[PDB]
Amino acid sequence: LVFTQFWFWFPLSHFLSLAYTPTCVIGLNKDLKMPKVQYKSNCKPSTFAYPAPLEPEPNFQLLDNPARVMPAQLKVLTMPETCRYQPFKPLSIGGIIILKDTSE
Amino acid sequence: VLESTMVCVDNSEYMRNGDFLPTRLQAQQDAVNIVCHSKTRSNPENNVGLITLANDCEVLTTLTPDTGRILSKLHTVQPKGKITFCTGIRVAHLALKHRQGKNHKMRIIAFVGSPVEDNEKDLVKLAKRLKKEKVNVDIINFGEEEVNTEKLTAFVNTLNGKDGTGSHLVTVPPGPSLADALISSPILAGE
Amino acid sequence: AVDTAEQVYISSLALLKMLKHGRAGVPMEVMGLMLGEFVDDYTVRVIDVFAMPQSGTGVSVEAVDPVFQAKMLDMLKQTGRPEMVVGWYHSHPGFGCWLSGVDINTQQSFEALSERAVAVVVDPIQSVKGKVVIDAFRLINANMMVLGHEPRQTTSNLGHLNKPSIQALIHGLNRHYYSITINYRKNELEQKMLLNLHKKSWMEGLTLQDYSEHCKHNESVVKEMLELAKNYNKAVEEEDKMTPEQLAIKNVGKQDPKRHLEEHVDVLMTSNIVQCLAAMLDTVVFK
Repeated sequence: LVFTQFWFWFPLSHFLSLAYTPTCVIGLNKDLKMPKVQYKSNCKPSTFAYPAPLEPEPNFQLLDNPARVMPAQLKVLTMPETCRYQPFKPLSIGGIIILKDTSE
Repeated sequence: VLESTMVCVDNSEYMRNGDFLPTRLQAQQDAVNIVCHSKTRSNPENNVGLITLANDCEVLTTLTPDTGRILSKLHTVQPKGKITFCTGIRVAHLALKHRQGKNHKMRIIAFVGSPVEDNEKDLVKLAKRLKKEKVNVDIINFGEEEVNTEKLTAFVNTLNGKDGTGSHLVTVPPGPSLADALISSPILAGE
Repeated sequence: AVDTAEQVYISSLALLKMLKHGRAGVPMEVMGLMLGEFVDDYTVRVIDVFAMPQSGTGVSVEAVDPVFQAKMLDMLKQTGRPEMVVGWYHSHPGFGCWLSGVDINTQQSFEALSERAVAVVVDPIQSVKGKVVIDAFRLINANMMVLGHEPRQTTSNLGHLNKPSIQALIHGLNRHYYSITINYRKNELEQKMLLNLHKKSWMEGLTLQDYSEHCKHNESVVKEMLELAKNYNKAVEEEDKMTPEQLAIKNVGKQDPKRHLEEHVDVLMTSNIVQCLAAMLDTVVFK
């Protein structure tokens, strides 16, 4: 709202920093740190890749705990078959997930 | 000093009198002339205005530094009716209020030779109002040296409070024109 | 440095006086002064405008009585508006809202006196029974133009200014003088007053229109309706038939049946219905 209220004062347009919502999913462990584990999207890494800076195509993509996961490109996102860390919360939920860990 | 001076003048049927040579109305004319000349010799920007006190306490000239219009208008006057006072003083105070030059100190002078038919309590309350409104009054009485002199003394004492020297009384006994008293009067002696 | 969002709120009183003066002064480029105030760095409040007795020549005007103006100033300080000069205005009857050379010189003087003065222009010829052709102005510094500086920082979208007029551009807009945005603010009294201006009296509010005149009015309206019906029947007799689509509106440049029919039927609705209602209401309300 404040940003939209810039007609009358430009300096207000900075307020969109507030609305900036990190489009990320973080897998956090009990040690309160990133575990070096990867995520997988069962989808083409062509429909959800970064825009081009200014195998025909697979249906799989991989990522790390710091994971740019768009809304539509979140439901299909999944943890690989097996890992030390498993999603204590359904990954299709999104956001920050805690990871239950195996033996070690 | 920057002075805005309102002047009220009685014209009651008693001012048909002639105890003062040549006659009371002409004595008033002389008094207004001398006072106007004194004010002019004072700071020229000083402003003047005129009121006549009668059954309806009319107003002749609003504030102006001129004296020619003052005297000219005052000439075209005849004594009639009885002084209504009170209302005249209030009108004069409103006049002083609505003065263009606010810096000018606010001074009323009343030619009140007559018997005053006023309640002294309301006189005192009006004194309070005027002193709180910061206007200094000078009375010139002639004739009723006994009927109203005590009332005017009480009124002036009220205005003065303990230090309000700006208030002044000048009561003149029977005698010649009302010129020598005014010229050798404290109100103009201070000038 | 001045701002783009600078506004001039002109009192309704000021606008009315400006317009009346100019309309009186057509064609003379009549001139008047206004008292307002500089509330802040983004606003200028214009209170009142009073004219100038001068009546010069059919191409130019001139100040006559600086004594006149000084006395007006002192007295209005005494009573009226204790404001004090903020600009000046003059009509340009049928030119737009641009400043002539003499206009610009007068301004230059005004700014020299008070850097943030204002000029104002009105077109009583053009100001319509509706929107009103007016504008405000302030010069452009040649020093700034040569140094490459710019008139105003536009810290707003209030820089559209409603498409600066081509005529103003031609006459020098934005190259020596720049437009400013006018506005009208009312402290509710003049507002509801304005509302009152048009409002009419219950005298008429209940005064039923005479009825003989009304009967004759209906007679005439029904007659013209009959004739319009005749020509409408003729028009529909072909209408689309014989395909005037190519003819379109240009089938005839005169006497459309339908439009007249609907207009008069609507007006006679209004008349007859409201008069009958007033009759009912009076008959029953005065008992």
